[PDB]
Amino acid sequence: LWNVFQRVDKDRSGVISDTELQQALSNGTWTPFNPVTVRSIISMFDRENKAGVNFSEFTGVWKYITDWQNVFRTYDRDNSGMIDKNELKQALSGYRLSDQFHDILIRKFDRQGRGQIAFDDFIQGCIVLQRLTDIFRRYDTDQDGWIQVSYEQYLSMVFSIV
Amino acid sequence: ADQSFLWNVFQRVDKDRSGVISDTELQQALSNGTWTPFNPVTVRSIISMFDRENKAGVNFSEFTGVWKYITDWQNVFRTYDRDNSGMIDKNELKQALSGYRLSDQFHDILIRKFDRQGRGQIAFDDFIQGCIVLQRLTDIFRRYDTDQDGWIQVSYEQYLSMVFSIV
Ligand SMILES: [Ca+2]
Ligand SMILES: [Ca+2]
Ligand SMILES: [Ca+2]
Ligand SMILES: [Ca+2]
Ligand SMILES: [Ca+2]
Ligand SMILES: [Ca+2]
Repeated sequence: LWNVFQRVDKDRSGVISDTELQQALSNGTWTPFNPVTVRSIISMFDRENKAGVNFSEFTGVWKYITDWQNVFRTYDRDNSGMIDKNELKQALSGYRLSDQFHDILIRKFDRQGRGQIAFDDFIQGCIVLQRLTDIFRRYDTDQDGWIQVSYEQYLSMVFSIV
Repeated sequence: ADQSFLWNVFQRVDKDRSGVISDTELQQALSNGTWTPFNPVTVRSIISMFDRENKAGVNFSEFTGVWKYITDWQNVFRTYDRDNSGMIDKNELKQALSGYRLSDQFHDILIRKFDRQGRGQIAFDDFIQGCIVLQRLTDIFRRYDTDQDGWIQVSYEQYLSMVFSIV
């Protein structure tokens, strides 16, 4: 791990920045790992609001990304290195989502634009879905799948998301 | 033709002379009456509204849209800042946002949400920000509130679609 951390710390400054974390990562493509995802992950582990991670926080970041990669690999059952619609259907089977909705999700998080989902966009869409579903559940106390909300509640709800 | 004096404004802002005003260039050119830099999120949104090339920036031809847009906001802002103190308070905010028919206390929620100076008033950049977000969120709400009683009822998947429209 130590050895891995120094390698990522390009300028040897003892703190891994966004840029540095991004260049250590591959989305399986010719494009950069999504800088929005790099930053969500860093702010999860950085406790001194400094847009960076030191070694002990980096052990947390690295475990987390490697665990996501394990998930990605588990469901990419043709080893194509992209999650296609039916693989996503497997991956999200615990959400009880319709076929039509998986297309919407792909449209939304697929940055490559070919109707498949790369590792970075996989992480992004999974975390967004998860955050949103939890916020939804705060309203759906009777777990019937429907909510009824006033204009003011709705706004506050969006203010709580983003 | 066309416009000589806007060109000067453009070059001052375009410090690197790349021919494109970036996010940071625009932010450094803009003032909020404060020592904290102009809301970077507000800057990015304005750039996104006028950029037709997806280059994270605006060229001269788009910048005349930017100049007009920011200037129009200055006028709306100076209009509701009735005492010309350079911040908008609850009382002023209530006047600005009449047409929304928002409850009294919701105004405090808006102030907390968007005032980054933490004094209970809203500077010019944070004012644009909340108004942009309010109008955008409201149009999305109106789409779902076909009858306009102020209520929506959505499924989980509809809820997710609606949030995807916004985020
Ligand atoms: Ca470093
Ligand atoms: Ca696959
Ligand atoms: Ca319910
Ligand atoms: Ca420039
Ligand atoms: Ca005032
Ligand atoms: Ca309604």
